Amino acid sequence: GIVEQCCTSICSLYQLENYCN
Amino acid sequence: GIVEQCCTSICSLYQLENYCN
Amino acid sequence: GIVEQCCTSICSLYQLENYCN
Amino acid sequence: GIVEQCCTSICSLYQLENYCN
Amino acid sequence: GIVEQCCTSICSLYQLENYCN
Amino acid sequence: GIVEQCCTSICSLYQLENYCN
Amino acid sequence: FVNQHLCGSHLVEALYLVCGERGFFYTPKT
Amino acid sequence: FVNQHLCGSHLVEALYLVCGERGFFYTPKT
Amino acid sequence: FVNQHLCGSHLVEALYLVCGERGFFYTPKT
Amino acid sequence: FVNQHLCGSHLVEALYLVCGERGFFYTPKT
Amino acid sequence: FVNQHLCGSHLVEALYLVCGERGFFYTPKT
Amino acid sequence: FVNQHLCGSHLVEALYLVCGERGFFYTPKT
Ligand SMILES: [Cl-]
Ligand SMILES: [Cl-]
Ligand SMILES: [Zn+2]
Ligand SMILES: [Zn+2]
Repeated sequence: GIVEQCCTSICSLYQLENYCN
Repeated sequence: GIVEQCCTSICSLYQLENYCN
Repeated sequence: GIVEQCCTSICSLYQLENYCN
Repeated sequence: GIVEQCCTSICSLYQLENYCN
Repeated sequence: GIVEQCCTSICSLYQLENYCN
Repeated sequence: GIVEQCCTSICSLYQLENYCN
Repeated sequence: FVNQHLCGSHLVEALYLVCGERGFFYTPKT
Repeated sequence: FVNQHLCGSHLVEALYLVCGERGFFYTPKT
Repeated sequence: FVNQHLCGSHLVEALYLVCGERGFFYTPKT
Repeated sequence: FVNQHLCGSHLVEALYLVCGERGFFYTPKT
Repeated sequence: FVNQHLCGSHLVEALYLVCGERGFFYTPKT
Repeated sequence: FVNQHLCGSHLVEALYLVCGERGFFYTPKT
């Protein structure tokens, strides 16, 4: 999920957009 | 909605809790 | 104190109210 | 008080330091 | 400048990126 | 740099002023 | 608890603290 | 509501959220 | 733009930045 | 240092950074 | 991405997230 | 005032606090 993608690993601002509605 | 209500008037943590998953 | 209760351990929002005036 | 003064006009870090324990 | 523009109107992340080193 | 001085080590608010323009 | 006056990112901070491990959904108008 | 770790500026932010107008004290030394 | 670690309140802050008016969901359990 | 314009939670952040390990008391009107 | 309305410290947070390891310069008027 | 660890967004927040209108640079690579 988001925490594994973005906190545990690293993510781009683009990947963060995956979680917009 | 809740985003406008908290900004233009006030809102409670109890009203906030309804937007939890 | 607050740091041991809430940072080192975990605390609820209710426990956080212990430190209101 | 300090909470109103910093919000409605301005305040210094030196004025802030007086509210330290 | 960018600091006034983002506050008094709006600004994009793409406009923000220009202030990166 | 700033990260070594202030995050890795500790710095004062005065040392932080070293990085003002 | 006290009533809250929360705009912008301060609303999302408040939902974060209130919801914790449950997460939350952030749904503004338009 | 939940129980999570709240440290540093984030702990004082949560104190502000819950206490608001009542005010609060942050005394780590305590 | 870049790739960094974004955790906790800071992750939800970045979600707010990127999504804004579209809204978003934060579901750590997911 | 420069003078400060600080409302809401930004005042508590500023007191946190200024006071450090001493902590502080946050005391609004009414 | 969406357009942004950012005052004060929220602008610096946004530049931080956008610029990452590159850092940034913060340059207000006057 | 005190000496504490200031990292990430929190370091840039403190730079904003102390420098304000003077502006500042955040260059971790430096
Ligand atoms: Cl942190
Ligand atoms: Cl604000
Ligand atoms: Zn704000
Ligand atoms: Zn943090």
